[PDB]
Amino acid sequence: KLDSKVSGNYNYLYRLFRKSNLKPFERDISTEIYQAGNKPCNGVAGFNCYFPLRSYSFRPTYGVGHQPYRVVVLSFELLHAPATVCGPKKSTNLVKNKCVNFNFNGLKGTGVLTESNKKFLPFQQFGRDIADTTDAVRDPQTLEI
Amino acid sequence: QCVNLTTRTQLPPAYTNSFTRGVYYPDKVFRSSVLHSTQDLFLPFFSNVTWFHVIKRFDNPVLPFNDGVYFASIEKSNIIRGWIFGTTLDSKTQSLLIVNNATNVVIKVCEFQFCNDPFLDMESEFRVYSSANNCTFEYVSQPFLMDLEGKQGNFKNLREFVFKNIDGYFKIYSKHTPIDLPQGFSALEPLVDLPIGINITRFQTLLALHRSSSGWTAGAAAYYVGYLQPRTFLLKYNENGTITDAVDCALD
Amino acid sequence: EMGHIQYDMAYAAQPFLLRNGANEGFHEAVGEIMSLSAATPKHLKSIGLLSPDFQEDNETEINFLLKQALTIVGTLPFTYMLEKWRWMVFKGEIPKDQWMKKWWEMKREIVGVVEPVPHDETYCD
Amino acid sequence: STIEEQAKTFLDKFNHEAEDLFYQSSLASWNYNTNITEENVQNMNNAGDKWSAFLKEQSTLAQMYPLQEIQNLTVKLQLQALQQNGSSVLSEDKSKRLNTILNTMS
Repeated sequence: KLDSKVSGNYNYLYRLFRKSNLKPFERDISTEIYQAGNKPCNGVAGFNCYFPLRSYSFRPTYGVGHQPYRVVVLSFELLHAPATVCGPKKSTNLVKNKCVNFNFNGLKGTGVLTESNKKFLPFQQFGRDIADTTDAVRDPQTLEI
Repeated sequence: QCVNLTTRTQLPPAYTNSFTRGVYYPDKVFRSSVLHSTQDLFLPFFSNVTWFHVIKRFDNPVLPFNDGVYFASIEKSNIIRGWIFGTTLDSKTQSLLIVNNATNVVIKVCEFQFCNDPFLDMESEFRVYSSANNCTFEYVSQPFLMDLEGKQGNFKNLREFVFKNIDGYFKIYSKHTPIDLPQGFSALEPLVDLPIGINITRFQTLLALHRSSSGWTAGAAAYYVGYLQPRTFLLKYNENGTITDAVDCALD
Repeated sequence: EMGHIQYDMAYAAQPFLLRNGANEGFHEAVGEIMSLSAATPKHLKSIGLLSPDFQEDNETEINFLLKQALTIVGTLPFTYMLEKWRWMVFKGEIPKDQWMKKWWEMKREIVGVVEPVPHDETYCD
Repeated sequence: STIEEQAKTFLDKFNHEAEDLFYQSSLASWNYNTNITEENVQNMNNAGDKWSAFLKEQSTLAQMYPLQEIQNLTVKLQLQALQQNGSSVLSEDKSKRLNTILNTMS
């Protein structure tokens, strides 16, 4: 619907020729005219020296192999920085007055969730104990402890 | 662009001290009513901090960066805005530009070609550089509003920023409190973490002036530049979770 | 007609002047071989156009093999006759009075057809 | 560097350029036997000489390619096909006599 155009769409080009095999994750932009042989060319399009970028022709009536397909891929890698964008996988119902098992982002354990009158920070994660126990947690969706 | 302000006059670098402040939260994990022993990059108390006073008198020296610094700003007419960072401060290396155009705080890592004395000149046109190429990091912060109108008088607010580098990470600590040298204790909460990872050996302080090169003047403002050391402290927490006091071990 | 289209799908990855048959005549010759298998009585029992009980004796297949030899087998010396007229007039073999003299003499040779009306040199067959 | 590397760059230019112009005139030619109109019969004059102009402008460049040093089979057939010029080997008045006699035969 939003891609093809009646009586042509001239906006996109593809590069058909390259002198060697490209490395992965490499972008080349070139106005340089491709030289196919021993005869030199100064950047005008001459005999056996040809312009590398070739046009697309867009029409809805082609069928399945000649339609355009917009492709975006995701690249994942590891670096010195910690992991940034993580995942929602739906959540269960919150229950009270039962000894449960903890599954959080940074917190594992067990306990019974009761109300807390303590003053909290919006930034924080879990509160501690002198008894060396985690006695509180900040809920990220609605701000309470 | 390249031609700086020739009407400036510099003060000699006299030294002052700091007493009870400079304490930040070392960890993201909240703890309550304990006494915690941590090891991070801190400031030893009762040290020497260089006095700066900006009033045609301007203080903008060239200072190196080694381990860590503080910036404690006290403002009236909002002179000191942001800071520029980098190694050789040119287009040969990457540079951290933190500046506010009074829409949002602009944090960009690109290669800018700096002049000798860059300045910020309401605000009409902001150009500190001749050219820009090879940008890396872009960030959009929370917007703020302020007034550029010059006032001379008593100082009603404090402005805090912490520039530190641990393993390439840059964390910004900020606490906004109202009241030459105010006192009391402050607890600086973390806000913006920067995963940049570039080598910065030198900084410079940007100055904003109000009312081609003759008619720009400024109000009364002051800032502090400290040095840091990996010193072991203690912590104190109440039931609310705010730090009242911190104890340096190697002093007394 | 579906024998043309199912051949036309497979060579679509080839460049454009090599998009053809194997020769120039393979494009219209590709469909009649699978059209002959669709005209068989054994295939029509499975797809159900005929009766499920059908008796085929030795005189049933005489009508099928004669009708398929009318437009295919029986036109082969008739295809050969005017093509040997086509190559030999362009080599400078015959003059103007020998143009239609070679015509009915070859027609009673290859296919064995004598024309009932004699023709002049003002007529072209 | 060779003639074989020069021959592949001209014909891959010729491949996608002939996919656009063959489909454009045959879309109205599929509407020619579908609809007999006054509007599409002047499109046979409009898009019918677009095939005629394209084949002789690619035969303006490509007749100076030799067939002797070509190693690969594919390229040779494709090039013989490109080279045979058809009815354009005559003079001016002999070719226009050949153009008006085929309209009288049909």
